[PDB]
Amino acid sequence: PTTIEREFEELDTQRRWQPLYLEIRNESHDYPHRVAKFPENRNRNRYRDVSPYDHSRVKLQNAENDYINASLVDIEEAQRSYILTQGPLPNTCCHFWLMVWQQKTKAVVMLNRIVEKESVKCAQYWPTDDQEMLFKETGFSVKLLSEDVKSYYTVHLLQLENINSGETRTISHFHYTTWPDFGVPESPASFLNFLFKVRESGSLNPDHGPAVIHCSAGIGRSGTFSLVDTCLVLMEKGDDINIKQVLLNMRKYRMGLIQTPDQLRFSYMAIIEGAKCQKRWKELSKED
Ligand SMILES: O=C(O)COc1c(C(=O)O)sc(-c2cccc(NC3CCN(S(=O)(=O)Cc4ccccc4)CC3)c2)c1Br
Repeated sequence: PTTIEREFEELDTQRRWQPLYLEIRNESHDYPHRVAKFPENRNRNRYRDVSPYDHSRVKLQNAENDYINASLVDIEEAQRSYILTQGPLPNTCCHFWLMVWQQKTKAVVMLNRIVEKESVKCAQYWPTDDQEMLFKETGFSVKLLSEDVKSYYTVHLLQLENINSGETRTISHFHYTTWPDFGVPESPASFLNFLFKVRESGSLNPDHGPAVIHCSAGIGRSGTFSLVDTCLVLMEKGDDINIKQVLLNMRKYRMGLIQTPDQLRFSYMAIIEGAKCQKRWKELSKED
């Protein structure tokens, strides 16, 4: 048994999952988020209590208002960087794609549905048919090139076009459609099969900008996705990681990563199961 599997069992048999989560909540460093609280930025925030820190927020270069609810999560020991953002609002979809272009982002990971429990969690920021989606405020257009519908997720091939310079770029849109809000995936196998499909696409490689991970608020399910992938990269280096400390370090870049104790427990399960690294996952996932 590994040092992660022994801690997992002790946390399970002793029922210490919620106190561990409360420890992470209390040990979380608070940082200034003044730009997010400006009066001009009220219509750019989906939730009042979810704001990006000033020191790590992503800036929209050369725009009149450079604010977007997006945080750059840097893990130097892992050579990995993610942009965790909220589900775009109808008026910030143009800022979302300007950010994707400026940061040279290759992949967009979506872990939420457009509609969840009688509420819209994210605007339809990519086209569903062959019609062009225009974003004139930032001068961008998005076309749906191809889509691959699996059982519990869909991969869209999107063409992001700079309508001013004519330059186009292909974007891989991974849409996890069966991850409930404030909940966990069906199994560690279905999540790891999705995470490794993102890895196998080369869109997390250093030849690209940071991938954009987003759900509804960009801290709950997005934090669970980011913590597992970061830990799986750190353990490949040969480090005996402390999952609690890796999460608290990530929480210095964006507040409230991982929202429920069950999401934290699932992170331990996915890290333990993913540590053994796959074809088994694809079959257990039942994506076909
Ligand atoms: O993806 C999911 O699973 C769920 O996604 C979701 C939502 C959805 O999908 O509908 S809503 C939502 C939400 C909206 C407002 C406030 C809070 N909760 C607050 C609680 C307090 N925290 S915090 O980070 O603990 C505040 C803090 C900052 C720094 C230091 C200490 C505390 C912010 C979020 C959560 C989250 Br999350």
